[PDB]
Amino acid sequence: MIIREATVQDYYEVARLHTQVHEAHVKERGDIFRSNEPTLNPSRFQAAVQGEKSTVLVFVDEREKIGAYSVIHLVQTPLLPTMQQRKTVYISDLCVDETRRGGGIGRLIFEAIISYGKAHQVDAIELDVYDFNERAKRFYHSLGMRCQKQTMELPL
Amino acid sequence: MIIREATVQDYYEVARLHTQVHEAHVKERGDIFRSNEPTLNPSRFQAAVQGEKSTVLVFVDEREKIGAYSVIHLVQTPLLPTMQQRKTVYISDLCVDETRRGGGIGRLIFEAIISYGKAHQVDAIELDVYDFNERAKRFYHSLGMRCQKQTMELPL
Repeated sequence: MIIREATVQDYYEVARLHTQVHEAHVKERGDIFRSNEPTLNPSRFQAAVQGEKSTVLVFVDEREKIGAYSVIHLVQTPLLPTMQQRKTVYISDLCVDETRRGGGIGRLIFEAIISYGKAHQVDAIELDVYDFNERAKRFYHSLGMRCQKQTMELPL
Repeated sequence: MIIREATVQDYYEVARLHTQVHEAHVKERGDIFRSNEPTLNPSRFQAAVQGEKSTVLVFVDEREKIGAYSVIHLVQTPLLPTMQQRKTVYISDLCVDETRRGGGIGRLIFEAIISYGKAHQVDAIELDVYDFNERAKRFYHSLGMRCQKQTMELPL
């Protein structure tokens, strides 16, 4: 129905969506991620909502239920001797309810992030995604995103 | 041929190697990287050499030139509600002289990094590499490294 900015009163619905994605990461990379109740710290959520450079978006359906959310950050680095000045929207979180994928919700949310980025005349949108996460990768790829760089690892 | 810790007196030889890698990145991703003379800040080099958690290694051979260097960091994150405790060696820089490729130098340097990681009983060695850099990616893969996660981008 609509995409709006979240408020602090959206914590419980957002936190539930956060747990779906977090537990999937715990399952695949338990060497890095740990289970907890809650998985979303409400103080961290409050800071994201009220932060100067961060924005929390939610997709709300016709029944006033939150179906997806995203957290984004306006990032600016100045001109340096060896690095260009750069302005980006960084997506730290984007979760679509597990039972509501394939309904176009994720694309709608991403289009809102694009609109925001253009309004702020940013150079690019960026995010980070784990290699095991084929669902996320195919999603971002289908929307035109491409790999900039990667973290490589060798367990000892 | 030896691998030893660098000192501040190794600045110029190391800076030259840093420049080779940096200008390759300027050429391929000039949207992010910028040319400068020098590309390696000597105050930053000194801090890396003398840093509590950083180590700079150099490969010296043939009498008596530096053919490669690397900068590594001991990284420790504590147990958190949603993240496991983790200890790693992060490689922030690794440059083998362009003119000295195909001589087993990169592997020798990496083996010394592995030894360090083992002495410090770390969980993994990690690094970041740009997607355009097929040579570095293939080389790191040939050492057994694998993609953990990636940064994706969409220019606007």
